[PDB]
Amino acid sequence: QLKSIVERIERLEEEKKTIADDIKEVYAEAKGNGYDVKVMRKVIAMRKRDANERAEEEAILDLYMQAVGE
Amino acid sequence: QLKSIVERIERLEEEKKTIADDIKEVYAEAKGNGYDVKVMRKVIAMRKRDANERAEEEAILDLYMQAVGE
Repeated sequence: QLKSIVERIERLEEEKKTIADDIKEVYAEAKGNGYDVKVMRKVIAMRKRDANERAEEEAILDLYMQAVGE
Repeated sequence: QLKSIVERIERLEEEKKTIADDIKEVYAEAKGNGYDVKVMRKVIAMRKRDANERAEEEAILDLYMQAVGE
């Protein structure tokens, strides 16, 4: 068990690095095809805000649903 | 393309969070089965050092191989 718990942790730690590299690669590939990376980052930030607001709206709709039933 | 590049980035960003949570879960599960987390972390750190030293040794063996051929 210890060996397995430890290996799971190490594999997850490795995947996290891998994923962080890939993000950098995707930016780089994008810059190479002509996209402005600074604009992309702003766009990603704004989507994150919109997604947050939609999640609040969804939570409210959901409550309304639960408050009424079938 | 932009839509796809952006979605790839967002999905990777999400997976990274997911993976960071899982690591925390694995620790927590371990603490719950009786393991000492502080000891585990030291062990993980020492394996990382050993793995680094093995990687250097492997790089040297590899060079020796390339320096001789078949």
